[PDB]
Amino acid sequence: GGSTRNGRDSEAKRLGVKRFGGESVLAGSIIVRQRGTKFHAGANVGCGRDHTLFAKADGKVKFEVKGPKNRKFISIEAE
Amino acid sequence: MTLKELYAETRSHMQKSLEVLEHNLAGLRTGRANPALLLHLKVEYYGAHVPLNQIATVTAPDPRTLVVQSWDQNALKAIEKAIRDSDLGLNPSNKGDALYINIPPLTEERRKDLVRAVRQYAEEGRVAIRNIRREALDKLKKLAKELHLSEDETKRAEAEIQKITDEFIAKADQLAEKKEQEILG
RNA sequence: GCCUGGCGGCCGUAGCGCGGUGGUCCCACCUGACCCCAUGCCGAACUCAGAAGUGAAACGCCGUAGCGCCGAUGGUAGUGUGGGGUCUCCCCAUGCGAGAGUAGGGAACUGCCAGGC
RNA sequence: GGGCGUUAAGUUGCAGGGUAUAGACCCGAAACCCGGUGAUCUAGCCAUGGGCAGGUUGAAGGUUGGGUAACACUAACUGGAGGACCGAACCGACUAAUGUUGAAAAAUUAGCGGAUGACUUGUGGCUGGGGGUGAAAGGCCAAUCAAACCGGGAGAUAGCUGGUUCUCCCCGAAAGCUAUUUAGGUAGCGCCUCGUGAAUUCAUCUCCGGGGGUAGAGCACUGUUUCGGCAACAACCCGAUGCAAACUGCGAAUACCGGAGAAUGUUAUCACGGGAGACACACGGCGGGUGCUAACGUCCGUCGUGAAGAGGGAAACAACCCAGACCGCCAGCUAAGGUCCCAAAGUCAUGGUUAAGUGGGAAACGAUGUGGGAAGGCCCAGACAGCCAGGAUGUUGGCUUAGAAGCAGCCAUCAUUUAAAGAAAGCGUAAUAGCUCACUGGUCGAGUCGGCCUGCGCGGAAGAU
RNA sequence: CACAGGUGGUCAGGUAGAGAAUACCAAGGCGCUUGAGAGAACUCGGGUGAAGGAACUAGGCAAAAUGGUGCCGUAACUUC
RNA sequence: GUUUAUUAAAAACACAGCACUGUGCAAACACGAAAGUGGACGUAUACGGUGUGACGCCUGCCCGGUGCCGGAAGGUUAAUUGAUGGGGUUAGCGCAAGCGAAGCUCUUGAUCGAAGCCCCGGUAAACGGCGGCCGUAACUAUAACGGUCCUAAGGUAGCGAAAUUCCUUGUCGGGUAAGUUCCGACCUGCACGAAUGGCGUAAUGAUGGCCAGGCUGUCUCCACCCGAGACUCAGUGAAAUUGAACUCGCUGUGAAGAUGCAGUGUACCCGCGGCAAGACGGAAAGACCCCGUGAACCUUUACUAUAGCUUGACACUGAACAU
RNA sequence: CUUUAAUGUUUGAUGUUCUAACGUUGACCCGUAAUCCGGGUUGCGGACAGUGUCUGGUGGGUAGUUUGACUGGGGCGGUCUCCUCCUAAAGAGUAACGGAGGAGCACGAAGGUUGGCUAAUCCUGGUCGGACAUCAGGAGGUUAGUGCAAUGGCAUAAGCCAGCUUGACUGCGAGCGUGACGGCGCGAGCAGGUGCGAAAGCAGGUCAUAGUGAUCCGGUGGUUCUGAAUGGAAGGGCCAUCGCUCAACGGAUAAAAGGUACUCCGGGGAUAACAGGCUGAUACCGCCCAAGAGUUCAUAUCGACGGCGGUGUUUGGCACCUCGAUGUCGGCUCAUCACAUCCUGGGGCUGAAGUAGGUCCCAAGGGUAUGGCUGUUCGCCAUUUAAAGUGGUACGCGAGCUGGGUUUAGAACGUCGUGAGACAGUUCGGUCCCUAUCUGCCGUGGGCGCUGGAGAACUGAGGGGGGCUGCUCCUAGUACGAGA
Ligand SMILES: CN[C@@H]1[C@@H](O)[C@@H](O[C@@H]2[C@@H](O)[C@H](O[C@H]3O[C@H](CN)CC[C@H]3N)[C@@H](N)C[C@H]2N)OC[C@]1(C)O
Ligand SMILES: [Mg+2]
Ligand SMILES: [Mg+2]
Ligand SMILES: [Mg+2]
Ligand SMILES: [Mg+2]
Ligand SMILES: [Mg+2]
Ligand SMILES: [Mg+2]
Ligand SMILES: [Mg+2]
Ligand SMILES: [Mg+2]
Ligand SMILES: [Mg+2]
Ligand SMILES: [Mg+2]
Ligand SMILES: [Mg+2]
Ligand SMILES: [Mg+2]
Ligand SMILES: [Mg+2]
Ligand SMILES: [Mg+2]
Ligand SMILES: [Mg+2]
Ligand SMILES: [Mg+2]
Ligand SMILES: [Mg+2]
Ligand SMILES: [Mg+2]
Ligand SMILES: [Mg+2]
Ligand SMILES: [Mg+2]
Ligand SMILES: [Mg+2]
Ligand SMILES: [Mg+2]
Ligand SMILES: [Mg+2]
Ligand SMILES: [Mg+2]
Ligand SMILES: [Mg+2]
Ligand SMILES: [Mg+2]
Ligand SMILES: [Mg+2]
Ligand SMILES: [Mg+2]
Ligand SMILES: [Mg+2]
Ligand SMILES: [Mg+2]
Ligand SMILES: [Mg+2]
Ligand SMILES: [Mg+2]
Ligand SMILES: [Mg+2]
Ligand SMILES: [Mg+2]
Ligand SMILES: [Mg+2]
Ligand SMILES: [Mg+2]
Ligand SMILES: [Mg+2]
Ligand SMILES: [Mg+2]
Ligand SMILES: [Mg+2]
Ligand SMILES: [Mg+2]
Ligand SMILES: [Mg+2]
Ligand SMILES: [Mg+2]
Ligand SMILES: [Mg+2]
Ligand SMILES: [Mg+2]
Ligand SMILES: [Mg+2]
Repeated sequence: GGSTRNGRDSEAKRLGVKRFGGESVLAGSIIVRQRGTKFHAGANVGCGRDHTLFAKADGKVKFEVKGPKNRKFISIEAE
Repeated sequence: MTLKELYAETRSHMQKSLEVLEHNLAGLRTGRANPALLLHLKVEYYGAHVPLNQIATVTAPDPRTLVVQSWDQNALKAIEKAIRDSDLGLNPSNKGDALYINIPPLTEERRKDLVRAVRQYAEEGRVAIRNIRREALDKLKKLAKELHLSEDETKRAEAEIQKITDEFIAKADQLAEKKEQEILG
């Protein structure tokens, strides 16, 4: 009694693990409530309201680490 | 104020009432084979009336003789001067560190007054205990109605209540029965 | 090749502490301040015009292991597939194999330009 | 720019799959509505006739006498009332038995109630169905009543139940998700079938590229927890030890996502469209919530099986082990499991254990059972057991206690004499006494004592044909 | 149903009796449309029981008992 | 007396008596769409309705809620009347913009408007209600007594462990050898209480409970006996049920209680009379339980309607006069 | 004419009088040797009453209906939508009536942008300042803070301050994420115009993830879209937007509470009750350690704190078998098994003098009470007894008996409900069916077989029946005992 309830779906993860077809703008990661869990960088960026790693122009997902104090950092180079 | 708390409450109140029972019982002269008889006997000493026990020792060597041992001699004297002053009509004997109080076979009249006292007290007790339930129950009705307890929860509570009551009644029953045997022995 | 400044690389064996050391080259601090511009007070910081002064501080170096940090070999836990014994647990075959800890490492290493010797 | 479109071959018959409206596969309600038929049963009432053997009680009124001023009042006799009394007929129905496929769809038998009355009965009439009638039970209204019966609306409706008829061939599920006055129904999605299209598409293995915070571990963080260190008892902090689903400065296996490649796989794959059924799952393995790490329990994840799978195995056993049945064969080999007989195959070989019918049910704990492996201690300055001797003094230690003298209890537990001798190990006394014990000397003449690592047994172990 | 049920009115003999109760008979009408044996447990309907007497049982259920006329006599209570 | 024809005869209904209330006659009411009819050829000592239920002693407190009775001054309010303002259109005025009468129209609702409701007073033999908390006396325990919270009022007389009492076999007394029943009490009345009457009460009762005497096969504890079946014979001649029967015990197994599976034990074949332990025996698609966007009656301040009752407007429907 | 009165007149309110409608269930006449009906006369009442259309109130008298679901049977209690975490086995996702919490909003700034700033806490030192007000230094390092849950994030700070503002803009949208769907979310960039800044740029609301309602039906503003002969207009469309704790939150109606024991129908053992089963926490029984009491003395007898089992036997849990019916408790009747033995039989220990006991072990042959009270079983009591055992057997036993309890229909009380009705409260009353085919028992025959057929008499493999016990005397008033 008076103990239940729960949220819902809300994925928030990687939808483009490593290099991908990465169209004009997929996601490669929608882990909202973040900035450092997946820092914006390289050709890719955006990171809209819901901290969703936008990912600009086409290419390939990178997944970095560059930058003082760890810091994930993602970007999308080309082939 | 919870079901459990109330539970502890009923048990408590009944414990107090039961204790009053023992108070009345021991305050009586069975076949007078009981040492508790003179326990509450507060005697004058140092300006105050100290309850005999905190001044002497009352033991029943045999069913026909009660003894009051007092570490203090002066207290022993004043103790005897207190074992009487009542319907007890006990005559303390001065010999050593204690008092020898022969329990004369009890008259049939005093036997009357005594057994009856045991019954009147017994029922009195029951009454209290029963009423205690009555109250506890009401409190339960207001509880289940207030906290919204499933018919099963509330009834269950009732069961617990009755249980407590029944036990105590049993306690008052025994005390009354044993005390009686003493008076009839 | 020495030293320094700016910009980055890489982000702890690159950090912290402790001691030595460098200077009117470069940095500092510093002089002054109506003025540009500045203080919810203050030329403290920002900002400007610049002596004298000095490396104190800050900083840049050198040594130093007390505190971080890195870290095996081996052994342990766990585990994918197969199999076996059992009350919840574990064993064997076989790949994978931490963590913690031990040995030890360790007082960064770099590229571009500029300025002095 | 983005959406919808752009030589998209249509269309009309015939056969068929589907759907809609209809009874729509078939059989079935309880009911609802309309129009009639019924008071020859029963319930009231109306009109008119009939009936109650016998026996009893004795009211009111009356007459005479008493009495009264007169009335009250009184006593005899007379009289003959009454939902009055007893009790046949008659009416009823309180009890029991028997009957219960009866003699009988309510009776028979032995008892029972009323019996001049709110009585009982024959005859005919009047009340009609949501209506009647009812000394009120929801009772009676034709063996029917919380709305009679007959015919019709009418094949009411039935997300429910049952059942659904010839043969062979190919494929072959689901018991899930999400919605639902939804929960045993439904609808889109999922899974099946069939057709039409499409690319190394899809799968497994190899390598390459990724993020990860589970197992595990750890204790900086959030809590929890000990033990020590600086706190007129403890926070903080220092170090040493643990704990966590909602702890993480560490971190697997692993799955998953993507790239490339070999082989293999009667396109396995993707899309569109016709046809479905299904949306109770069950067991077992592993990861788990709950529940008692209870249940042939319940709820998720995931795999296998059954469901929808026979055969062999486990005695017998949908799920578990093996293994997927096109058919015929009096052939051969194997899986699982087996090889003394029932009963197909070794009374097989080698070394060892076990002795309880363990095998072929069960724990904590208990015991010179017993097989193996390493290791220690004491000992011919005689070990180990038994046997002979000893075990004293201060002191009855102090306290306590009625007493406590080795032996209720508390404290102390030394010293002296020695070959040895506890302020004493148990029994015992009221307390002493007394007995045995430690330990010591001699005897005895070669090993003895317990632990450790492991294997097999024993007890503990009581149930109903 | 060739069914132990239901069905109104009329008549009213003799003995005993209060009697249309009941018992035996008159007139009158009948033996009930399967019979014969046997003489079990047990069911059914009954008769009788030593001693005891409600011990039965939910309960005296059911049985047993009581029974008539005249006279004697009859309590609490009472609306007499 | 009456009643569940066919499990309930009662403590139920009914009744004489009581009380309330409606009813002025063309009565109230009831049947009927209506005409009309019963009430009643009655007329308030009469008739209807409701509740109580001889008789005796009685019948307290509450009108806050609901209903009913009386008042309606004021507040609100139906149909109705339609003042008033807004709009469509268009003659004309105007390159035009826009303006716009009249008429026809769509809309607006002033104003008028009864009962009802609010409101005001009453009504309990109307429906219906009638309390909590704390303190105190010279044994103690107890509390007439005081105080405190709140009611529409706080249950009076009487009665109480009762057809009401859960705890419960309350405690006490009587009966008994022993009494969860019974009788008499106490009062702590879970949760009596005064006409949905309280307490009594002679007589009555196929009424509930308790006790006794008598009586007995009711029983201890059955035994005998007379008759009807049962049994044998002769004639006629059913029934339910029924997948197929070659229709054993046990122990296990198993859709979880086996004649049929496994293991085992046992057992020549078939009748007749008896018994009922099993065939989850026979009989009725469980009446309990739950489900169905099932059913039927029933209640009511569930909803939406409606007969009836009652309001006012206009109509049938007219003439005057006062204010 | 305006503000007021008078007379004319009109008309509205109340109120009186009148007759001529309308009524008359007064009287009389005729129809007519009528009680209806009609016409007439007279009296009464009289525009009232009454009826029609409309209309406000009242209206369980009646009528059609509603009155949810999940639910470890139903009910009760709770829940129903959205957000956060764990359950979630390191991608997404995943259940319970699992464990914990929040939301139904707040903001014209708490939005934007530019520029600047950085905490918490402690120590030390300071008027009042003290535990903690403000000030100075040091340590410290984000442990603060973030509008509100939880999570994650945040120093380039979202955290904090100020200046200027309206990007909380309009039209669109490469491409993705997520859903059955309806939808929902992210979005660089393009066009138009804005704001901040020198500028590079940033701004399509807030750190983000909750702060929610489809459709229909209408309301309002805009628009040459439409406009039924045509011109208009009404209305419809289109765009903007408003209205529902429709919260049972995919929202059946605008509108809905209940009772049934008077009940009924279709279904379910998909689902409770009984008894079987699985289980065995609980229950009963046994064992482990032994602090304690037992004078002393742990284990004669007993045992704390805690440990482990066994049984199927209680209280339960599950819902596997029966809901096209498996009759419930108690009694009666007749049993049958178990042994955790009550009696009797044999023993060990004793805190066993004896006689009597206490406790453990063995043992299932046989035996193991009548009444009172209640329906009871149980239980309490009276009196017996060698003893009055415990339990399995569908809590053995209804196709064997009863029918007292207990669940139909009657009725009543207390009680609750406006009420119908209701109660695991009470009270008085309340139809108990079956001829046995199969098994199995119990008895009794008919066959055939046992190797020629008989009449007999035995043997005895097996099987069953029966197995109780008191008291008195003698031993011996002895052993024993101080005596008793
Ligand atoms: C509990 N028993 C009580 C007893 O204690 C006594 O109680 C009264 C109580 O009834 C009074 O109460 C009275 O006054 C109240 C306003 N003050 C309103 C109620 C009214 N009865 C009290 N004022 C005084 C008590 N001693 O008298 C009545 C009684 C019933 O016997
Ligand atoms: Mg008769
Ligand atoms: Mg009679
Ligand atoms: Mg007739
Ligand atoms: Mg039709
Ligand atoms: Mg049909
Ligand atoms: Mg772990
Ligand atoms: Mg995973
Ligand atoms: Mg479903
Ligand atoms: Mg399902
Ligand atoms: Mg499942
Ligand atoms: Mg299961
Ligand atoms: Mg063989
Ligand atoms: Mg064995
Ligand atoms: Mg005949
Ligand atoms: Mg015949
Ligand atoms: Mg006799
Ligand atoms: Mg009788
Ligand atoms: Mg009847
Ligand atoms: Mg009857
Ligand atoms: Mg009455
Ligand atoms: Mg009465
Ligand atoms: Mg009254
Ligand atoms: Mg009484
Ligand atoms: Mg008796
Ligand atoms: Mg015959
Ligand atoms: Mg024959
Ligand atoms: Mg069996
Ligand atoms: Mg029979
Ligand atoms: Mg049957
Ligand atoms: Mg059924
Ligand atoms: Mg209705
Ligand atoms: Mg309908
Ligand atoms: Mg439901
Ligand atoms: Mg996950
Ligand atoms: Mg926010
Ligand atoms: Mg919903
Ligand atoms: Mg049914
Ligand atoms: Mg089931
Ligand atoms: Mg059960
Ligand atoms: Mg069963
Ligand atoms: Mg034994
Ligand atoms: Mg008896
Ligand atoms: Mg008994
Ligand atoms: Mg029967
Ligand atoms: Mg009964």
